[PDB]
Amino acid sequence: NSVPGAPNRVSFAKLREPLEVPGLLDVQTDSFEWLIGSPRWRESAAERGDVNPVGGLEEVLYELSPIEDFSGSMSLSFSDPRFDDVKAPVDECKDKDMTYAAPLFVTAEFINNNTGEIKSQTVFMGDFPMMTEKGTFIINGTERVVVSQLVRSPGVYFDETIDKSTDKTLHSVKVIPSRGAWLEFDVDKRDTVGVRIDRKRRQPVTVLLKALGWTSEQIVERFGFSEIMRSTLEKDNTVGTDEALLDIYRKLRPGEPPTKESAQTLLENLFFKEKRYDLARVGRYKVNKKLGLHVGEPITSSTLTEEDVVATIEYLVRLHEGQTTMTVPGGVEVPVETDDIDHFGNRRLRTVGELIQNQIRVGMSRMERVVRERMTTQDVEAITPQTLINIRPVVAAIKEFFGTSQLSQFMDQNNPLSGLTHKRRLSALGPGGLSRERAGLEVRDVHPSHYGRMCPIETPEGPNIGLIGSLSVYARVNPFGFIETPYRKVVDGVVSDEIVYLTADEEDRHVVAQANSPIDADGRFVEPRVLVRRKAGEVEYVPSSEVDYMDVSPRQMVSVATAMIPFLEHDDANRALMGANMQRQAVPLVRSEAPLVGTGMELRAAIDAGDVVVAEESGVIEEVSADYITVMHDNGTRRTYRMRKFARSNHGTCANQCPIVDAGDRVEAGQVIADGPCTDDGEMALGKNLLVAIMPWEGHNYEDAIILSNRLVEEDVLTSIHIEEHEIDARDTKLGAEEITRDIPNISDEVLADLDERGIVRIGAEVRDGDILVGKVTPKGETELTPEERLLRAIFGEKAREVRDTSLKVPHGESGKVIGIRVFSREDEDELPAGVNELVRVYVAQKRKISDGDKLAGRHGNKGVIGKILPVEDMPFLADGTPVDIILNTHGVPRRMNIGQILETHLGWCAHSGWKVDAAKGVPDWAARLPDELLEAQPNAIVSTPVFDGAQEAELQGLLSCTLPNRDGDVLVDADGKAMLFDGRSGEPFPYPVTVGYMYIMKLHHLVDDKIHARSTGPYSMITQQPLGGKAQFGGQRFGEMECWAMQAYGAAYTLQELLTIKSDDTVGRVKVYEAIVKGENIPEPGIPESFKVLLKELQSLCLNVEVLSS
Amino acid sequence: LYRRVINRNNRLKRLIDLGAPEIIVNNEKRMLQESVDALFDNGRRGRP
Amino acid sequence: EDESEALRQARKDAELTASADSVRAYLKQIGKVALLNAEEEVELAKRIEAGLYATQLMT
Repeated sequence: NSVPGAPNRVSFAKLREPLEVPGLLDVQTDSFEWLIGSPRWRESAAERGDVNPVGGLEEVLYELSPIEDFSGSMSLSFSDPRFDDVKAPVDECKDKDMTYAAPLFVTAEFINNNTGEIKSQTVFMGDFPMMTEKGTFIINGTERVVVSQLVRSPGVYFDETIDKSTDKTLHSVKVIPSRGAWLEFDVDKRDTVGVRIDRKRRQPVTVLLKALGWTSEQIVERFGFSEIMRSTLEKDNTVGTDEALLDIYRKLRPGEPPTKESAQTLLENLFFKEKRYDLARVGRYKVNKKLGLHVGEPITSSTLTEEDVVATIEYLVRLHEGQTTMTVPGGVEVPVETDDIDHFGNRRLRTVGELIQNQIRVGMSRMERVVRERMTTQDVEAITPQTLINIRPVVAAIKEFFGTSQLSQFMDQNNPLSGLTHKRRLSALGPGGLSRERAGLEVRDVHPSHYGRMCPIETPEGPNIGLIGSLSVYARVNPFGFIETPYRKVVDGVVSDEIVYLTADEEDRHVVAQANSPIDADGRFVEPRVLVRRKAGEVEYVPSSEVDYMDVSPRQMVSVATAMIPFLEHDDANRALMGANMQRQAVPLVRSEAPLVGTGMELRAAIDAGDVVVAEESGVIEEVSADYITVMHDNGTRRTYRMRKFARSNHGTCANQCPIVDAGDRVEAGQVIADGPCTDDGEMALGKNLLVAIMPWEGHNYEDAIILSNRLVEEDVLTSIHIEEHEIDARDTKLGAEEITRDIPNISDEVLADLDERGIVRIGAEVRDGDILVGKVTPKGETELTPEERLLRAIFGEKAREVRDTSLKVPHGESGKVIGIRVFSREDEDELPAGVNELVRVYVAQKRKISDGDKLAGRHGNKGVIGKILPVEDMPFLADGTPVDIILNTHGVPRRMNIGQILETHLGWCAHSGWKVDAAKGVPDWAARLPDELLEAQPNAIVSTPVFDGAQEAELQGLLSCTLPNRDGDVLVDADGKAMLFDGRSGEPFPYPVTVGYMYIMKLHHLVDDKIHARSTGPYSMITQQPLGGKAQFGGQRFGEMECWAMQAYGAAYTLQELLTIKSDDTVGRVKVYEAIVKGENIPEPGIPESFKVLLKELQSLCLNVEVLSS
Repeated sequence: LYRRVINRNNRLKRLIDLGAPEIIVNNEKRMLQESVDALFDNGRRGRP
Repeated sequence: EDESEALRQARKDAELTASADSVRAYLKQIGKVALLNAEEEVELAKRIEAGLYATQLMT
């Protein structure tokens, strides 16, 4: 419910849930709004921390201003960031290739100190890119999304190691800041606590304390129990604060003549002045929590401090001593224990707001540097802030972050699910994050702190396994960047309805219950012993009195894409991973009917994906058509919504938007008003419902091969629309100017039939591989011709035709109609790149059918290519003559541990046929816990089994028992769930029953037409003379080292010589072999490879005399 | 890399035939040496 | 302290260093001679003028 136009999808959920699914795009929207300073974020923060609501831009300007000279006789300040209206709408930007942006305005104030003068000016910072209603950015027309990054929060981190030789514990600590230097206080094999600073290991803690100013008496007083530190004091062999500072300087600063005043300020600059050592607000908060300095002080003064350093040293020494709790003098007591990097109490989430804020800061640093540089050179009293400020570094930093940065990813859109799951994506790799080569196996693990904060299932299965994750459905992001998780607090065994958000630290501190705990429908637990997660991730049985927290609802630990998988709890983990990752590659079909059996996370996922038009204000439908909807609001005003008819997605898929309301209907604000690419009646639909058999059929469905009925081809059950675009620019040249015209040199009038008068093809004119799309000619220049060419030209009377033909030809292996032509020009004043006079885009769309080799997959990761499409007649059919549509293999089910597909098949058959529980004498025992309005269902009714609380196996058996007949008196499916199929090829019935049902399968984006490739002779590389690679160019297959090894091991020589010499590199050999093949002569002997010649030249260029000798 | 080698060699020649102090001449010679080292193997010694 | 050869020994040890950074080595190289004053510049310029007159009269 809670959606006005929600289709009635009956649910199998046993227990109610108190908390609804939050806004799935909050992680992006709230972050960017906090960056901006929007009133929505401002009032939210006022509700939750009104102490200091500061936006990202405000924080940057406040920490920058004021800017002083060395003399400090004059200053400049920034204040009051304020945005302007967007320069162009979203659709116009996407069409004309602009960037969705808005101007930035600030109030710069220039202040003189000696004389006294204020200069307030309105300064235009730059065109700030903006985030749309769907949480995505538009850069140069295309849509981009910046993924949140998982980085370890700065602070203190203690660990212990074993030396494995003397077998004694060696503790350590890393005070890792942001924008600063490192420093570690380890414990050695001996008892000399080292103070390695900036990777310079020497100089025990006594010298550091003396440099800070601590005398030996103070050191002993503060650390009396420390036998290790008293020993270091005894063997300090260095006395005197100035002597310690001298040692500090000679150690950390080799090659510089030390002085008694440079050393006195070097430590302060390195660790106490915020200019060069500024651990962020998160770092300060983490340090304060770890040591317990200030419990109520508002956070500020982000630089380190001597009390923090001495607290860290004392923490290290007490941890080595083996204490359990610590009390800093003047601070609360805090437990002492090692810290884990993989714990989500330390891995903060740097979202889009913080990423863009960091780029803004690094740009404004350059701007302030330029301001300071020009601020002294230019004469005083003659400058204004407009002359002072340079905004080019800031805008350049923004642009160079948005483009060419692997955290600003090309927003893949194969379906609304793909878009939604590309948002809410947590990537651990990126600038400032760990790379794949340095990514050890330790980080690619599901730490027990991930429960409810990151999906343990959904993650890429390739080389990026474990480095990329997605947020959970109920997860929320802390302002610092930690990931919160809602919980219902239970008090003295009374499960309350108050929801409290906890992070990893709080969850570890407290004791959490289980989501499916058997409550007594009153607040109490029926059984005192309940399942519990402990601090270390331990799972135990605990009396109900000690439990103080409980999960909001089941399926909280799982992400959206994985929550869309029915019967998940019966699947394995690897196959659930595959299904979750392969649910996001489904292509949009032309009908997109809703799935029969699914979960409750389809309607919410579809309407929160932003690819479905939804009425913002209630009213009555006035006018409805295939292009627009006019909703007549309750009060006078009207509003028109423009559908997107056949718009090209970023990955070449259809993006149709069909209305689902009539001319007299009334719609309430929030109702789905128009379908999307992969939607049906508002909810989600990634595929179709197909009749399913589990028998192995004549070896065509062998080893994950799939057989399809021809009915899918005939009725276009699985038929996708793909739109490809072609771009050709008629640009200026040195020898003249290229023009787009019909007159193409050395061409016939046959290929020009489809071309209009201005050169481009007609709209709706079909095209074939090798046709002409745009006729462009380039000035060829003056070139000498062969005498045979001269003789032919003289014979035929044809002229020189001094321009060259370079026309936009549709590449190899494409067909389909032409939808629309968008042509730009310089004469009509369009924003074109310099040097380009004419640009034209041609959109070609094809209606690809289903065919052998295409990849099909269910929702449980049972993938497989289409082996053979049989005709309708020769497919197994039930007793009533209905033929099955798909034929899986039985051998692939058990060894992959994914009987979730079998359960889904059974439930789908039950839903399609319709059932009726016969409660003539009481409700049957198996259906005792079944909810109401589920004992009987109409044929082709939809059901909804949630993720971890769904239909039970006993309930499935009971439903299969009552399977009311189709049209006559006939129950085609027995109690076991099988059926009597007849062989449509031979005729005799199959000797044993075979499972049948309605599984939900999807057409993946791995089509054959995008994969098939061939090459005989194409373009060649530049430095080496080997052929190119990839389907984009012509390219040839790579004959790798392993293939060479196999070729050698086969006892084979001549094939290897052929593939390595006269097929790849022999420049004077390829032409000879082609000529010999054409003329029918023997293949000539090969020559030495041009690659080997290049290697010889390189060796000679490396001052290595290499000479090849005959004898 | 070849441009840097050629530029530093030419500048060393100009300094030598003009007549320059030993500090500048040695600095330019070290410049040429480091440039040749970078050309032959970048990042082998020092910052790449 | 400022005496007892400790500071002097540290200074000479730090001066007899590697400084593999070429730029830093050049900076430490230039940071040897002290700065001058206008009278010293005038005297030096007079010396160069005398030297050039001397060599041209040799020629």
